[PDB]
Amino acid sequence: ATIFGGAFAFQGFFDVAVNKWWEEHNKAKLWKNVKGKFL
Amino acid sequence: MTAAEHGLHPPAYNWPHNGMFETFDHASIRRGFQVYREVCAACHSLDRIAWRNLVGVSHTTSEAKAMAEELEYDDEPDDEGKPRKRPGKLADYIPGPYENEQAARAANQGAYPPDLSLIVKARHGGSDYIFSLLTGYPDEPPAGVVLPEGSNYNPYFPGGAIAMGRVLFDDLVEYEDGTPATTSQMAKDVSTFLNWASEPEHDDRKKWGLKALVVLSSLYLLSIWVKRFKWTPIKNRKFRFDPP
Amino acid sequence: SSIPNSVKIAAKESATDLTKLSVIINNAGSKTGKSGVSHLLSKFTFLNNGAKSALRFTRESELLGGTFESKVTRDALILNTTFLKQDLPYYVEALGNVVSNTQFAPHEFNEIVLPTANAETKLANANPAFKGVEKLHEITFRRGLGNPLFYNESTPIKLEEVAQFSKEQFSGENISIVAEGANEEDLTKFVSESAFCYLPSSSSNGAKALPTNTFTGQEARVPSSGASSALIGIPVKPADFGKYEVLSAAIGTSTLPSTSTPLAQIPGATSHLYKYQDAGLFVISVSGEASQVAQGIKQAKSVAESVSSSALSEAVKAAELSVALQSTVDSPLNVKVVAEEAPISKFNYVAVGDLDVLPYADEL
Amino acid sequence: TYMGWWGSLGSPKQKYITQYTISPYAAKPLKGAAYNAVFNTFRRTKNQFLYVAIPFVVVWSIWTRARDYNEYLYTKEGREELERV
Amino acid sequence: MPTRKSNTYLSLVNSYLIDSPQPSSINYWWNLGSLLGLCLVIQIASGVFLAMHYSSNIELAFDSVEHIMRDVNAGWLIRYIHANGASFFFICMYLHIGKALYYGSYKQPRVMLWVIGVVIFILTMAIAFMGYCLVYGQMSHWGATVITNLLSAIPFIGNDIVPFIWGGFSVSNPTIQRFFALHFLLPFILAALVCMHLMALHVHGSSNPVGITGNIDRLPMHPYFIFKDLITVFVFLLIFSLFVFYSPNTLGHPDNYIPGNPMVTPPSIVPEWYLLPFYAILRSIPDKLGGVIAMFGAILILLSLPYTDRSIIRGNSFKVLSKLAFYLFVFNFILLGNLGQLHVEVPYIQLGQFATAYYFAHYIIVVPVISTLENILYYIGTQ
Amino acid sequence: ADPLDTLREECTKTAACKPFDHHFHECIERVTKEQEEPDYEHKHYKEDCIEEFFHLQHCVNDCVAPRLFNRL
Amino acid sequence: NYQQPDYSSYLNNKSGQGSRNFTYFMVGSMGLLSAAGAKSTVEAFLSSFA
Amino acid sequence: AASADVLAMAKVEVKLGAIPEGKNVIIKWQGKPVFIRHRTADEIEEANQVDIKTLRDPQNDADRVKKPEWLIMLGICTHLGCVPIGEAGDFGGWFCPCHGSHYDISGRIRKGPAPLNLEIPEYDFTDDETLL
Amino acid sequence: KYTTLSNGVTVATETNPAAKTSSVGLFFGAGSRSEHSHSNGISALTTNVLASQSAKGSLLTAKNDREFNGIIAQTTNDNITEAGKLIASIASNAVDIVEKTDLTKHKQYLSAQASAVEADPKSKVLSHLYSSAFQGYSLALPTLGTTESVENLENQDSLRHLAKHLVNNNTVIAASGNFDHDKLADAIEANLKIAEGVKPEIKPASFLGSEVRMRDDTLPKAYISIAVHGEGLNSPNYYLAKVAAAIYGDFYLHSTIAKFTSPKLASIVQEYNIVESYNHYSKSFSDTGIWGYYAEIADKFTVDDFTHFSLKEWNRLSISISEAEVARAKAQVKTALAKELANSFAVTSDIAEKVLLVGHRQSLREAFEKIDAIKVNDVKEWGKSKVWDRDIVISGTGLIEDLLDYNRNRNEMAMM
Amino acid sequence: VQSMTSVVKAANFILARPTLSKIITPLAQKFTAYAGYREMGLKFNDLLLEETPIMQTAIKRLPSELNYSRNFRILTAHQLALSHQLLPAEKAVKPEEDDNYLIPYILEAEKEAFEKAELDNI
Ligand code: HEC
Ligand code: HEM
Ligand code: HEM
Ligand code: FES
Repeated sequence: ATIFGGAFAFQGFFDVAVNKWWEEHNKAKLWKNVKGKFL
Repeated sequence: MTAAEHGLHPPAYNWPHNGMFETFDHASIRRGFQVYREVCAACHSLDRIAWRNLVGVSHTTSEAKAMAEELEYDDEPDDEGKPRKRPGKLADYIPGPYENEQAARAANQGAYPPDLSLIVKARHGGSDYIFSLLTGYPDEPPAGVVLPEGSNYNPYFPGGAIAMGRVLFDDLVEYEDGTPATTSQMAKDVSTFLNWASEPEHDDRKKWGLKALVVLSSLYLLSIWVKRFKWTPIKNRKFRFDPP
Repeated sequence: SSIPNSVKIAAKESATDLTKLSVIINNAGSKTGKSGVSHLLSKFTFLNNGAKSALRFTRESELLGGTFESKVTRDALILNTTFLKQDLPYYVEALGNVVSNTQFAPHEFNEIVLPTANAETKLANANPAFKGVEKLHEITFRRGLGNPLFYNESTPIKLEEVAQFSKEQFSGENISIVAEGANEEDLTKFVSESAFCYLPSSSSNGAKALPTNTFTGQEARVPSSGASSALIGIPVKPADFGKYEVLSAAIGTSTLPSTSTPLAQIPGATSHLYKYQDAGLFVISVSGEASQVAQGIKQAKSVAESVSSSALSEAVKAAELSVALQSTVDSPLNVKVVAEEAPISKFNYVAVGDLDVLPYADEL
Repeated sequence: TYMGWWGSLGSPKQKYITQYTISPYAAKPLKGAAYNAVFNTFRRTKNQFLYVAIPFVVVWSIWTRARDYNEYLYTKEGREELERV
Repeated sequence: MPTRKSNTYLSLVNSYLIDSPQPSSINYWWNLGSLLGLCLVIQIASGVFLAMHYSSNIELAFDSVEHIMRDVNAGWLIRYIHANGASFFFICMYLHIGKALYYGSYKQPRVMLWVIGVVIFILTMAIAFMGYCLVYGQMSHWGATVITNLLSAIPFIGNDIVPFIWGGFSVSNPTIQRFFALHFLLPFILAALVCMHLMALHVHGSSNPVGITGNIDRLPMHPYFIFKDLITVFVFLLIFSLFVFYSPNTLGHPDNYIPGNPMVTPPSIVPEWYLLPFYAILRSIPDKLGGVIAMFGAILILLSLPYTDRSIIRGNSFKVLSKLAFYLFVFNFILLGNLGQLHVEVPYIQLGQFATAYYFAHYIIVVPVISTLENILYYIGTQ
Repeated sequence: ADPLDTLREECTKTAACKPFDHHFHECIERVTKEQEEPDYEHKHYKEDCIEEFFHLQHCVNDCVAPRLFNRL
Repeated sequence: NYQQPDYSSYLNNKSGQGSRNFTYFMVGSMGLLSAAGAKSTVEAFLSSFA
Repeated sequence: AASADVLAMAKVEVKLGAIPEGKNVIIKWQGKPVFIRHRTADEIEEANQVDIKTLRDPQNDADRVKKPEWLIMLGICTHLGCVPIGEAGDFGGWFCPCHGSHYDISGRIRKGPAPLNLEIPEYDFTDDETLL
Repeated sequence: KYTTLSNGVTVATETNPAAKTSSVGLFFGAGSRSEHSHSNGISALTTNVLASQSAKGSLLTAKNDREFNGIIAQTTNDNITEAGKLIASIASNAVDIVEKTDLTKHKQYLSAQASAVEADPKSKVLSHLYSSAFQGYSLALPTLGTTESVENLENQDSLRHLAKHLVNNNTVIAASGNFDHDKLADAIEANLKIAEGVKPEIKPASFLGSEVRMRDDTLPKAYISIAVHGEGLNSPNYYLAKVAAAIYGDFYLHSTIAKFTSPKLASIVQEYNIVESYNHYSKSFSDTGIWGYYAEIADKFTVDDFTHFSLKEWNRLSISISEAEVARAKAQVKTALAKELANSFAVTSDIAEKVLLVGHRQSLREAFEKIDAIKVNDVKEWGKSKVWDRDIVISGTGLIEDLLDYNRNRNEMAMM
Repeated sequence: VQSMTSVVKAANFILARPTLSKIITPLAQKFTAYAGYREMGLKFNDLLLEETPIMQTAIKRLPSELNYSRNFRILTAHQLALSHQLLPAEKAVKPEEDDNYLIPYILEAEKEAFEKAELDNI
């Protein structure tokens, strides 16, 4: 049905919004952003 | 119990990872792992952490692999039946300094330094406690208390007597990123690393939690609206009773 | 017009461009057979023909937009149809196959006829006025016209009786096709080429019409729940149909629902001259609360008599209007309304409801 | 039983009662949600407060007394009374 | 008839969800039942996904749990659910009992229903306790040990039943394995008991906050109280997420993360929070047999409640004194729960004895006395 | 110098922490006096300043906690 | 028949077919958010099978 | 019921030569401690002098110890299990650390929460070493 | 045929030589819709007072419709002209007749009628449905007023009503039968003398989806009615609305054809005998309408089943109606229109209603041509616009415990 | 549950004695006013536990007018609880309208039941 497909729209929207806000709020703490200092 | 028995309650330090939306300071995780290997590995096992767990958290895969080769592990004995050993690999768990609890107790005046892979989730104060424990040693034990031989006084330890004795001292470790190595800095780093080791899902857990709260809060508001809307006919009913 | 069967055909133009075709089986009404046969027969009319079943004929008719019903009257059994002018060749043919070769299957007698007939009887008798009128006909015309108009379980009827009453009736001399808004020549052609051509001229072993034998001075009482009703019935010769139509309209008639008439001044009162081929019954009825009806029927009796001949003459035009209204396609009426005085002293009386309250004939 | 299905719920013969209502899609949803959730909620809390407060006050007073006594017992001044118990 | 009535399966689903003639005046408290059912699913659902990774051997139970937390993909989520969801299951069950105690949902037409309720309660506690023993932490192991030692107080069979429970001479591998098996199982027995609960509910329907008969005004359930069920469910899930994702170990005890060691007893032994009240009662009575009997009575006296409640009016919503008594009872129950976690000390032993005394006095004195007094007061006031 | 020691030094000098430090120091003096007598080993109750130390450390922690990690 | 209660204040200000369209929007949004949450949960659980 | 493999292994023999002439050692029989010990000469004598009547518990050292110097005590310090601490309490024999209760050198519930003197197992000694 | 006399009044007549009887009536609009709560029923009372006058042999009757009122003097053809004069007189002396009238007796008559419409279950159900649907506006009021308001009417109220509404611009003389139109027009012109005045502004009305439940458990059945905002006499969908209604048509369980009626709903409700009877209707007022059904359910446990099935069959209106159903509905609507226009009394009432409320009357042949232009797609477009997912108004009288509250029935309007 | 026979027995035990009457009756009215059921339109007898054969018989033997008034009051109470609102003071049930209308019928039902029980144990 269209429920299955539509669920992807909302899931992806929230997932990308959070996975773009989180690595902005925490960019100073995550690994991928700190690894440069210790390399 | 007496205040001494329960142990002084550790305060609440504003850790970088307390709030609902902050991750671990992975810089602090790496520094804490450095302090661990440098100091704590003399006594503490920390078995449940495998080198693979460090890739993408505090060490690049190459560094974890290299740290793996630096150690020796027991392999399946050769086809001739003789024991054989291999350099460590990522899948291998970090090795403790003692072969068994008997050895650990023998080498520490009978005290058994607990495995640290769950020490943060296995203590009342959590991370704070560890910090308060590592920097809670007073230069002069409170007057009147007599400690059993080999024990050192730490108010945050239940009973007031802990076999550890202060370990973190100023400039004991040269951090890889040039961070100063004050005893408080080392204590914070070790506490953060041990908290990660006891809660490797912390960052993923809180991110999933944020997504779940967003979804469920929007959905709960929608449900509130839908219920009030579909109940408007009932809450707006008006009756009359007109008998003769 | 007529065909070799002697089936009369009457056709005349209509105002509302509907061919209100109707067939009037002259003496297949409730008077002819044993009590209630005509009702069941009327319920069998349109169900299963030798040409189209019920579920086919009804569906086709509804597609064509037409309506059809079968109503039982004490004189004749009427099969009414109503359809657009384009639709005559269909319905007429169907009507033929209704009079001839109607199936009368037992499963219809048990599933569609007896249940429906019982429901109609119960619904009609729930009205105290109609129960009173049936009793009035019973006690005024003891047989024939007094037969109950609807099937009642008190007189069991088996399918064979209804089938044998369809046969031995429905004959050519016994049916009169009447239409409104259909060319008489086209209708004659359709009837001649329909199944009506195959009906026998007369019934060989039935339809022995009996004399009317009007009885007066009688009375009856029929206890009933709910609303009560008191009725007064004057049997009248056909030649008197004019006198009483003027009388009824003078005091108030069901066909003319209007205030300001003497009978309309009392609650629930009405009058009506039921007209039949060989006799008629003038009924003055009152209905409602038993206490109200008790005085209402006496007031209505006093009103029917003591009606000024001047007002009776004034009511002639209203009576002519009422006759014109009644003369539908199915029930052709030819009554000359004269102002001649109409007596009431020969009345039958019937009471229904709270018999402890309703008066007896001796109180009028 | 004391509750039948919809046709016969066991309600006594009900009569003369007329129930009017308007459709949704034709009524203001959340008509007074904001004002009611404050004023009416405060009214309900005011009515029901004492029933929860008097038992709560009693139980929490007992608990506070017990807790303070226990804290006092385990101190350098409560040692003697702790021994006597 | 509509497909939702002609088909027997859909007919049942309709009778219970779509056309159940619920009363129109039920608060949000009546939603708790649905939540409980929801929780029963969650406990089962996450539960079935933990046994797929949990190894019941005593030498593997704790390591297996840590493998779930650390190694399985969403294993941390499944464990935190299965645990905090049990805590929330008991929160909702205590709220469902509190609602049934405040409103007279236990009175005449539903006494049978109430009985199943109590049984469910009892059964649930077992399940929860048993499941907790599966973690085989310090507190897990020593809770099992204390429980079995207390059950060793039965007059004659006590010395023999305990080895049958332990499957040995102390909490060991057989004990943990049988606890795992019975813990996987008993939730389905509880599902059957919940079905019986719903049948006993459907026979006479649900009560009202006003207590009076709802038959005069009953509403369907599909457009009404299903969308109220959604509010309650989403609030439940929102708080459940605030716990599972943020501070998931708040309700648990830290000592449970130390692998079980019979040779060292931890400083204090406490059940998981929701069993603390009864545990307190158990300690209030000195005799071990007395303690276990008193505890199981503290659970079973709910059965006596519908007969000790001599109230002519159903429910407390319109009763002054009975509301005070009910709230005092609730706060004493919370006080018992609090004393459960506190050490047996000078003031707390006497306070717990008094709290247990009043807890039982509620059912056997206060409810009958207060109900009779209020019946008389109602009649005298109206006259 | 590490921030933690300087924070403790600053806090213990605060007015709120002053009475606790006072009580703790005269407790130390009193316990030393008790240790001076030759019969100390025989005393059943040998006093100690654990409680005063705990009060002082709690009142100092309540001050250092919110500020410390701003220093690291 | 009789005088109905005055609903003037309760009546919505919005169009006849518009408010139901908005109701459709939010009911479908709730359904699809629930579907997304169920997808996330089911995927997380089944990932344990791997 | 106990399954042969669990049912056997109940004996759990532990060698007694290693313990100091006066010391407390812990043996894990039946998934519980069996705090054993060999009595010191002064301690054995001190107990003989101590009056059973003085203790609230109705027990005596002579009944508690089968073989004189070598005696067996179960690990739980208190009637409700308390992990046993060493050399603490009213007599300086053991501390019921779970509640901080006092356990005597006798092992009786000398002071605090425990109801009775520590339960004694089958302290059967065969020559040099013994089995609970 | 039309002729606007002096005074501006219009005489509209539909003469047919085949007419059995003739009729002529004066209608002056302003039925209950022109009243208000305090003075409701005054139009019916005034019309009854006028119609109670001496008939001079004719049959003088009152109309008392929702939006228009009038007095009709039925009479045989040759007498028509006399009747003409009669009504003209009755209306040129309307104020005098009202003044000289003792309204007591007429008020008990009107109260008896008002009780009648509140006892006949169908009349009560439909009156309540109209009241709730148009609640807040004058159109909600009963045609005949309520027993509480009738008793409170006085002569001055009727005089004010006549003065406001009995004016040339608001009155029409309708006639039918077999007579020369010019003769009747001339006879009325010489005798009609009514006050001048502007056509009163017709009060507004707007449909409001609502539910009213007069549950009387003492009745033997459940008399319910459900309808949506229909099509007024002005709307070009008028006949389209009638066709949509006839698609579902009538049904009486005990009728012989009950097992053979075409409509699908009839076949659906006979499987368990869900309903005893029902009839679909499209009531049309001047500018707004009510399109729906009335139903009587004997088994009190199957009201919900009937409502569910009927609303599902309505849902079919916008999706799956076949050319067979559309053709049947067209034919049945044409036949019903022709039946409604047979009696001269009905023709006169229809002429008055149309001329007063829409200004122009479409002949029956024009109506047939307009209906025959309907295709199935037009019916489905109308179903989408007016039936699919539109608010419904509900009414019920007895044993309606099983009639689930609004939301269930309303949601049934859009489920596939 | 307590029988209306016993409730009335106790109430008349109290009312007969002037001291207890004076002490209680003011408290009885105060308790019934604080009960808050009158603010929802309910009379006291509407609150009675209907779900018992005795009480079911009592309602089943009520007059028509009392039965319909009880139905309307119960429906009004349900609606008020549903909408979380109370009747204004002027519309609430006054103390004098709380007339104990259903008590006599319940007492008759209990009299019948008690006689049946006594005679079954004759
Ligand atoms: C050398 C030996 C070390 C070193 C280098 C560290 N620890 Fe610690 N540890 C040690 C002993 C002898 C003990 C016995 C504890 C006791 O007497 O009860 C411990 C214990 C701990 C604990 C337990 C705290 C508690 O149970 O309350 C923790 C936590 C701990 N150790 C952690 C720890 C950390 C973070 C270290 C950093 C370098 C560390 N230890 C060093 C002996 C030793
Ligand atoms: C109402 C029913 C149930 C309740 C209240 C419940 C509750 C609990 C609780 C509180 C725990 C403690 C876990 C911890 O503290 O870490 C637990 C453990 C456990 N439960 Fe459930 N449970 C229920 C049903 C089930 C079911 C049906 C299963 C099916 C497998 C199950 C499987 C488990 C497992 C495997 C554990 C081990 C815990 C772990 O390994 O982390 N439970 N249960
Ligand atoms: C998994 C656990 C349970 C489930 C799923 C369940 C199910 C339900 C449901 C669906 C309802 C209707 C909604 C409501 O009234 O809140 C209900 C009501 C009720 N619950 Fe439960 N129940 C459970 C446990 C219990 C327990 C343990 C008790 C008491 C010890 C109990 C007592 C009741 C009672 C008496 C009612 C009837 C309430 C009334 O009619 O007023 N339930 N239950
Ligand atoms: S410590 Fe021995 S009883 Fe708890």
